[PDB]
Amino acid sequence: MVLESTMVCVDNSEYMRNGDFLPTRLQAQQDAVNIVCHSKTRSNPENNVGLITLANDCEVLTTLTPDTGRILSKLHTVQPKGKITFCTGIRVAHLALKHRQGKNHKMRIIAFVGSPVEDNEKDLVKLAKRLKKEKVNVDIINFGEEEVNTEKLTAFVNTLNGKDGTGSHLVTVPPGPSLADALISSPILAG
Amino acid sequence: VPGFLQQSQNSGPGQPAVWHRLEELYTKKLWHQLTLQVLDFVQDPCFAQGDGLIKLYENFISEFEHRVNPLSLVEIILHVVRQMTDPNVALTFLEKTREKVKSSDEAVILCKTAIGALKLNIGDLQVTKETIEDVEEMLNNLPGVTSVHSRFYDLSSKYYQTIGNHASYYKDALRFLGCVDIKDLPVSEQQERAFTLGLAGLLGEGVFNFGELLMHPVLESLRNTDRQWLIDTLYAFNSGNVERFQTLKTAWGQQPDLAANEAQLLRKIQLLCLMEMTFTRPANHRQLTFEEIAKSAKITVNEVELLVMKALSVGLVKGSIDEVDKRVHMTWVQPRVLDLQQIKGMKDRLEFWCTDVKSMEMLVEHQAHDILT
Amino acid sequence: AVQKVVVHPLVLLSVVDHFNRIGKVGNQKRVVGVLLGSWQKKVLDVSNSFAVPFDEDDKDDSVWFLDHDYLENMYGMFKKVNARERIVGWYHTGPKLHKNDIAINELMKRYCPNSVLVIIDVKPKDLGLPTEAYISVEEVHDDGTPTSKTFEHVTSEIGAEEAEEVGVEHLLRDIKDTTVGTLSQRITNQV
Repeated sequence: MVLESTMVCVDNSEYMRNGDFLPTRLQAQQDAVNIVCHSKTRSNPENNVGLITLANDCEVLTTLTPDTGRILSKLHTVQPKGKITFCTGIRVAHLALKHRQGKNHKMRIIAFVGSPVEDNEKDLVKLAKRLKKEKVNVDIINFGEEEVNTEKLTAFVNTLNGKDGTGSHLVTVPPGPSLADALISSPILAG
Repeated sequence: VPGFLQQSQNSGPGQPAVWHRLEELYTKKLWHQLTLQVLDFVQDPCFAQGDGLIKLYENFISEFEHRVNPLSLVEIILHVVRQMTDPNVALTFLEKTREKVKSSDEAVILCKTAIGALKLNIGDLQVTKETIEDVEEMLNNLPGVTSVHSRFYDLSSKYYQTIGNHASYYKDALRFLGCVDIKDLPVSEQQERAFTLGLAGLLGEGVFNFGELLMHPVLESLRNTDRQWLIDTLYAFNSGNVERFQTLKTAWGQQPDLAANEAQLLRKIQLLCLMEMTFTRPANHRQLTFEEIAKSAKITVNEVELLVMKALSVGLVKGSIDEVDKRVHMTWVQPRVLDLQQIKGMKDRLEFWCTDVKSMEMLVEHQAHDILT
Repeated sequence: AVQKVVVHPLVLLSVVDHFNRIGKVGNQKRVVGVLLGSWQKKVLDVSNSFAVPFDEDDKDDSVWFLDHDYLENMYGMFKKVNARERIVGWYHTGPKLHKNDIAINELMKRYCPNSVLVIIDVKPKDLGLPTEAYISVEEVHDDGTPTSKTFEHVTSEIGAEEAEEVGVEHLLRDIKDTTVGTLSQRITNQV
């Protein structure tokens, strides 16, 4: 297995509540946290995958811990109403991942975004070259829907890393008739 | 049911600029921008026929959508009420949609404030107190919505118009003035509300420091195009007596609800003249003669005693008034609201205090200097 | 409606040795910790506390770190040494406040009837009083906004409980009880 502290965010903002694929998108984000947390449950029993939110604050609810079931109880009523922010999750994950173990793991991030998120072009290019300077490879995911011709997360993919990069890629999601395991199955390959 | 909007699709000219998109929204099956399409059918001037038919599909939303907050469902029944023009079926329908559409958010407050908003057809004072009171029973936790606090103002202001507390319109108008601070509608309607705000806070009296928040911008920007002496009579109760034409122009121009307690208004010119006369002169002779009182307070010698015993009932000044010399004695008072020129020129008391108690501290210590020991 | 507490500077010497930790661990300049204790009356006494490994971003200052490896199992320890001395609040240095103080208070407010952010003094040169308390307040305004929570000045002192002077008044070796009216009064006049 490849050494990283893959950080998962919950897309608990205002645009993960409709009934377009399944009658819920909580199933999409919730079973995606399920598959990634069971992958880091089976993968190595020394990781640290808890939670981070983007809605209005970065509330670290439980410990960034090896176990997962308390966090999988917290995914129930994840409360998707709030302000989505792509900038604060990666930054508080960077300091939380500087609050790590005897460090067996590097820094990886998946950021569930279901909105045309609020982050300047200067903000994304500074975040992305700070992760160049701070040695982080991020697997960038879109759930829900994002506005066509995406600007923020795709350019974070663009300027994210180098000198062993190969993490930064983005799947765009349309709001069509499909299913939720086919909205995690399109980003389960390449985050 | 797709055929329902296949037949109810065309709703005007240029209205299919959102209905040719609506015939693909539900194929995309989405409900965020379809909640916003309810809000946009509110935004575009619909004369209540697409919602008044799609209400059975709103029941269908409650059936098999079962995720979206019933914000738009309360919106859509209070926008079908233009087709309806009858609230008595809408009330049971709305509490039906309260108990059958689930969410984690604060829904009882939006439901009971919508019932308060469409309660105006009931003949109030019978159900208002109960469920309008239930709203603030469920307001303590988190008023994060705060348009529910605006509708709470509106039911509380029709509840003010349920007669009984005639300067609760001032505190309730603070609830209006801070329901949403940006006034989010044009100037004219709410500057007539500022007109009648001045009136409905003026004439009734539960408040006693009535000339207080006149400095607040969202009301004075409304007043700048009002009649040009309502501002000035509010200043005649802000400054407090010395605008004789204005503390009389309340008896000249503004006639409705005036003559019942303009005697109490001219009681408050005297209550406010007390704090005037003992504040604006900082100096002594705080055993003031009754003479300025009986001259400028439009009161008589036999009524200065009532003028200050009613102020003992008020409780902002509690003088030990002389009655062998008939002198109206000044004790402690409730001073002002704002003297920004004296907030700047209080240095002659503050820096006075600072450097002079400092210097006399240095002098006491300087005379007891070398017993430092 | 809280006036004063009783303060043992013993765990303020724990503030001192965590002020020794932060001078040699890293980028954390200020001493932020967690204040145990027990509401007894409007007067109160404190017997123990602890000091969180805390970081705080200079960018978007609402970035706290209060580990539950460091809270829950250390709370088990502090519960095992005594059931009485449980949580009562927390503490950070400076005199003023940083921004995240309100959320750090509301984190451990779920454990306590009134969690207190006693702002503490490590390098005392002040003109007024030492460390001072703040209680949970709902004062909101006369305007009627959503409910204010910025914890207002609901004061405190440094009270003295009992004996401890086996240590303390042997550790004096300098000071004297002034038979009041023997330039003690002009020490007070000066101050």
